[PDB]
Amino acid sequence: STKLEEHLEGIVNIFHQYSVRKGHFDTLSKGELKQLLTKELANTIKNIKDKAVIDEIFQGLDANQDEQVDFQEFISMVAIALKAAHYHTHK
Amino acid sequence: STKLEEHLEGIVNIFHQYSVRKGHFDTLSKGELKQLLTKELANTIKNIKDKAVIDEIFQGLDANQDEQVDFQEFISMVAIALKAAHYHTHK
Ligand code: NA
Ligand code: NA
Repeated sequence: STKLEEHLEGIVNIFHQYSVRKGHFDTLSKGELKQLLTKELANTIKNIKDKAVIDEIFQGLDANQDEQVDFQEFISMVAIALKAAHYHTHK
Repeated sequence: STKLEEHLEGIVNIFHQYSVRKGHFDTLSKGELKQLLTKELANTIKNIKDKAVIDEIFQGLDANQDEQVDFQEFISMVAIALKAAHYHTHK
């Protein structure tokens, strides 16, 4: 595989470690997504200087905590958080 | 960093290796994105059973080949191809 594909493989696997926990095996609730981001992007989130960004994301997840989201929506949200962090994923 | 963060770091770096080549440092043309995907997702693409999916993504990139796309959009496109491959990125 390419480097990109190896990285994606790893992300796919992590997403599914969360999505299999309840209900349909490859979606998770917005409530569950909030937990995932909180733990798995802990350093990225601390690196976001404007705290309204995750405030807003999490407020949206809270507003529809039982709505299901797929990999594509997960990675979209991750990309938002990444950009807000200036792409800083390190402690 | 978490394992998710390490993987995301890798992906950020690869995107920017492409975006720095021409024009604006953090975007690339849809034509350049087609090259990026063709090379860096080569195995994933071969893994897509429905060839109308990548033909269609590529149609859009050819149609609007001079439009600039950012990291968020790159991620979105990668997610579409990945889904179509049932998340298989290995040869
Ligand atoms: Na689930
Ligand atoms: Na560029």
